[PDB]
Amino acid sequence: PTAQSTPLTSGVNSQEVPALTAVETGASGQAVPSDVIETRHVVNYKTRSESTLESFFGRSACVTILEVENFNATTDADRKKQFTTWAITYTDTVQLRRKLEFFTYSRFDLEMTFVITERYYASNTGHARNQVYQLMYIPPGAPRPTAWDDYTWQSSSNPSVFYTYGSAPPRMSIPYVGIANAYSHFYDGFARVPLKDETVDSGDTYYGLVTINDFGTLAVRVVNEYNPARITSKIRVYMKPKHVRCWCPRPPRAVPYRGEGVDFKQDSITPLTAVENINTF
Amino acid sequence: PTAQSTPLTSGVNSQEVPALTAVETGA
Amino acid sequence: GAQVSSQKVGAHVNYTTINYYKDSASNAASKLDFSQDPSKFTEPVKDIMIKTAPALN
Amino acid sequence: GAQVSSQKVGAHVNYTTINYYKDSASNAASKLDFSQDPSKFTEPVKDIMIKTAPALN
Amino acid sequence: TMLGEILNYYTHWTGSLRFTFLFCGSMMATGKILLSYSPPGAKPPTTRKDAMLGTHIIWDLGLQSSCTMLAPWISNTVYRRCIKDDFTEGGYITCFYQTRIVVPSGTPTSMFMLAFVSACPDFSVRLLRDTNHISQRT
Amino acid sequence: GYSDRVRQITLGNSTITTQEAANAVVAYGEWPSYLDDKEANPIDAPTEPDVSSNRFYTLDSVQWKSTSRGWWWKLPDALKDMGMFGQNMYYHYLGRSGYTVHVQCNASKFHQGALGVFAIPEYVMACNTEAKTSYVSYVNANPGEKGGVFDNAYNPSAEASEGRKFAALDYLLGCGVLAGNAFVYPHQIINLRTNNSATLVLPYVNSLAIDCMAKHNNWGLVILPLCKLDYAPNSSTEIPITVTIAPMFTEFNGLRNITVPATQ
Amino acid sequence: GYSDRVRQITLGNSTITTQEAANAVVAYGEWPSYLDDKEANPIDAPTEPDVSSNRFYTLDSVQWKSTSRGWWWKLPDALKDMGMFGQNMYYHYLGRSGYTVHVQCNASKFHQGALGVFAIPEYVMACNTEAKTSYVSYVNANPGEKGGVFDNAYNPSAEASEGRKFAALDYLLGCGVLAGNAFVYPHQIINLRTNNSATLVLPYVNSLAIDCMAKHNNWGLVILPLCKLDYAPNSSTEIPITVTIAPMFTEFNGLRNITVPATQ
Ligand SMILES: CC(=O)N[C@H]1[C@H]([C@H](O)[C@H](O)CO)O[C@@](O)(C(=O)O)C[C@@H]1O
Ligand SMILES: [Ca+2]
Ligand SMILES: [Ca+2]
Ligand SMILES: [Ca+2]
Ligand SMILES: [Ca+2]
Ligand SMILES: [Ca+2]
Ligand SMILES: [Cl-]
Ligand SMILES: [Cl-]
Ligand SMILES: [Cl-]
Ligand SMILES: [Cl-]
Ligand SMILES: [Cl-]
Ligand SMILES: [Cl-]
Ligand SMILES: [Cl-]
Ligand SMILES: [Mg+2]
Ligand SMILES: [Mg+2]
Repeated sequence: PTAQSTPLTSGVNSQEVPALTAVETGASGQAVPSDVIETRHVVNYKTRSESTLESFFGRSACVTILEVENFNATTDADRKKQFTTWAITYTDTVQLRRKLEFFTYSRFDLEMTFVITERYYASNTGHARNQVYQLMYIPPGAPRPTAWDDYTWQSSSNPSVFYTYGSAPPRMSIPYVGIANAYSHFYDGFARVPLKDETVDSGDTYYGLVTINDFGTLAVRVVNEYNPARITSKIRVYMKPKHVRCWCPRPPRAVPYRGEGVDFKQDSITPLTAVENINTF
Repeated sequence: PTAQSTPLTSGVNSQEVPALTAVETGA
Repeated sequence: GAQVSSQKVGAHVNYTTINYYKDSASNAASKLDFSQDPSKFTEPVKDIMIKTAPALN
Repeated sequence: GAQVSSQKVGAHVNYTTINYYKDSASNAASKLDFSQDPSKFTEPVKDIMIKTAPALN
Repeated sequence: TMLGEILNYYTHWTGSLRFTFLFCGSMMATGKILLSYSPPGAKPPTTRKDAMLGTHIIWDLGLQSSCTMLAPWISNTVYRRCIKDDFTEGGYITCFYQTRIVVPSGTPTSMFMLAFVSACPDFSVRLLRDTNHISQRT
Repeated sequence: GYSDRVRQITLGNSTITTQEAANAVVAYGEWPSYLDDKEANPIDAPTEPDVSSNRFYTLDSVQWKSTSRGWWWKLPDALKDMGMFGQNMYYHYLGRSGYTVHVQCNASKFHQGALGVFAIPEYVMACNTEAKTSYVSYVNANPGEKGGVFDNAYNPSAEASEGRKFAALDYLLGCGVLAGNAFVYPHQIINLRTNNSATLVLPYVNSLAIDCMAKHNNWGLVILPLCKLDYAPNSSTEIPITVTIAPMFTEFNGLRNITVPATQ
Repeated sequence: GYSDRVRQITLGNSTITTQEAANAVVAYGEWPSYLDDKEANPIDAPTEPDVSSNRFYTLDSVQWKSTSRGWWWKLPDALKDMGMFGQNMYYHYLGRSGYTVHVQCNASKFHQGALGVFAIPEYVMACNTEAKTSYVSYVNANPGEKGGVFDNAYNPSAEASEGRKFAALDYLLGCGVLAGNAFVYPHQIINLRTNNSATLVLPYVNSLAIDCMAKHNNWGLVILPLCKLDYAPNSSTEIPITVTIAPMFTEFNGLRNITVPATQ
């Protein structure tokens, strides 16, 4: 299937007036060039292949950067650097988010890919053996780790991936896991109805998708015990929606995001650069 | 094979009493 | 000796398996078995109980 | 269970796919779907509008 | 409960829940008891006149010892989450005397019933996960 | 005889006429309908109140002036205290509904101005404090039939507790997108020289078959002056805009005691 | 297995069980039904609320003691504030309904007593002043779910303004006929040695197809102790009587704003 070819047409002198319409109806303009000019025949062999939803979304996009370290931790703060937990979301970054938010609802499977990098913290503390990483998906309700070597990492039921530094970026597919019939990118509502004269707090409650979304937690550790040399690591998380369907198009985000909601920032709500004059080519 | 679908039913006024049982039976 | 079977459906349909090893213990997971008979645990009674009837008559 | 399909043409014609996994979520990208119906957004009107006719009569 | 323990290996659940009650007073004790399930979003019922506006059954105590109340699957989402969660809250189960328990003389005036829970055949679970009910020191 | 400008709509005991319409929109080309067995979710026999609730309810009118920046409502919120629809909504945990939205604004052949009338699924709006995100009170999100107004200035609150309302900034559609692109949503325009009404028929839209009406608004209704009202003999003149909405194919599940939401 | 003593009744989201019934009465041998086109009167499409309203509502319980003279309720009055039934009743000028009435009273094999349970069409009762006739206030005639009680004495008021209530004299059935003849009305008896419940299914009964529910009660429900409650270990013991009633085949016409009756 191709885009529209142009038919051979000449001129008209007619009570048929395709150049006029009334957009009050809610219909967009419909006229094409053959309606308002003399056209030659042009066969159009070009296709809209690269603007299908699958093509538009068919990329692994970075959605967050996590940090973990491996060293002999002697304080509570340093013990917490030996592993990390991250609430799974696409709102830490802006690029994939904005593309998804052309739509109100979506349904897709996910390809997740990870890029893991290290550096030496210092050079006077010897070296470090090659590190193995554990990335554990903790669905809502499953126990979250409080230390890098607690019982949760045995991961009898949670899916974990063990990645060996220097090997190919690890990768797995996730099905469409939504508890509704599609994912909602926007939710105009609340998680509960506050009722007349109840004592529950109404002053610090939130609004929208953040009150109802929960895709679980990614927990990451280095499996190795500490070397004399402290190693610091970054884990970049990539998402590619595949087998995609979307519904109910929206205007795209026009101004910077300032969090997980639709809120905007007072110093950043002037996207247009003014033109010198209405007659500026 | 799927989990059980729910049939269209209305009300009853009947000597059939599926709401009562006796779990002493081990059922 | 390729086996072609239905995949578990995703967001939006067959797959192929060949066994490479001479021991069945080497094989991947058993195919989905939807068998069940809850009544051996939920109703292991000698005499049939009709729901709509009295349990004790 | 090999699927043979047309490739997207290049500068100057088929390819083969076998699914290796039991979950469809594991599959590669959906095949090109050229479906479209712009009129549900560009012309969602109750009464048909013929271009050559007046929009309001 | 057995159902609860199984659910804590999963993230999502759907379907109807069956609550079966066994009266364990004397044979000479009579009574009528209201058992109610109120889907969420309104004032939790603390009186019989609110409870009886929801899904309910009036249980007459007698030769058939047990009564089953259903919490039919009534949910916005197709699955609920196996955690405490406002969005997938399930509602309220309550119980009131419909009349009262009556006994003759020479009979205990206080007694008990046992409540059981089980899943119906429309019930299923998804998304395997580790439970929070077992752990060990490291 | 028949004309794109002249229409009658009857639902229940209520009828609307217009003699200066401009066709009618059926959002996404889909008429509302009841929920099919093959897409159903809650299993209790639903209440389908039909004519008691599926009828035109007329909201309080608002005044269009040369300085107006626009108006918004949410649905089913705007109808929550409307006759038997409101009662059915609040007695049940779950509800779904389509709508016929009829926006009314007449003037004269000497007035000018144009209103964009948009039906927006999941019309999530920005909050009015930069100390928090997604920080809007239930009461401010759900004003009912009075709806709210847009502004052409954004002045977020000094303290978080004072900014728990929408920052309904007109040119960003109250949600960080440019208003000129709102036409991707089902819409009509009331351009005073052409027409005096807009009609939009809306199916139920959600990622679920049925949902909690008291928690969740499925549609926003936005009326924005695209071209300001002007009238040469009196530039400070006001003309009413009246919004009349009928629920359609309403269906409710999970009956219990009545929901009474917080009011402060 | 099946027994005249064991019954289940399900209407809407509500179910009743009894294990000591005595059959069930269908008043005048006729099950309730919707209004046929060939017998219809108001022409507007009716509201038929079905499961929202056609379900068991349990009234406040009353206490049977050795000194009780009896209880009365009127219908649809007793259900006027019951969930969606009450809302549908008051939002419409016209309504019709049948009922399942389930009266509940258990005791023990050592208690004795018998209650007559009667469903009386057009249960008109005497007033309590001899300065006037037919002189009863709306408020006293329509007590709602609390109903009223009978007395074994008649003491009409000194002044007409003080006697605007029913003279519910037990042995005259509150209306100048002998109570022993109340059995010509659809009835059951709860005789404690035999049964613990009465079930009566009532069709709509009136000289019209449909009528104003807020003006007119179609049925009276009377519970009279025919043989007094007695219990040897404690003659002052009390046992509850609980009344649970489901509207059936409800149909309403003439929708408008809600009726709010006077309360004093
Ligand atoms: C992260 C970072 O900046 N690390 C730097 C360290 C640390 O600052 C100190 O060793 C800590 O005591 O210092 C170096 O001179 C080193 O050890 O070779 C360079 C190295 O890049
Ligand atoms: Ca031409
Ligand atoms: Ca072409
Ligand atoms: Ca049984
Ligand atoms: Ca035209
Ligand atoms: Ca109906
Ligand atoms: Cl481990
Ligand atoms: Cl190690
Ligand atoms: Cl310029
Ligand atoms: Cl309101
Ligand atoms: Cl409040
Ligand atoms: Cl009352
Ligand atoms: Cl009054
Ligand atoms: Mg109002
Ligand atoms: Mg009451």
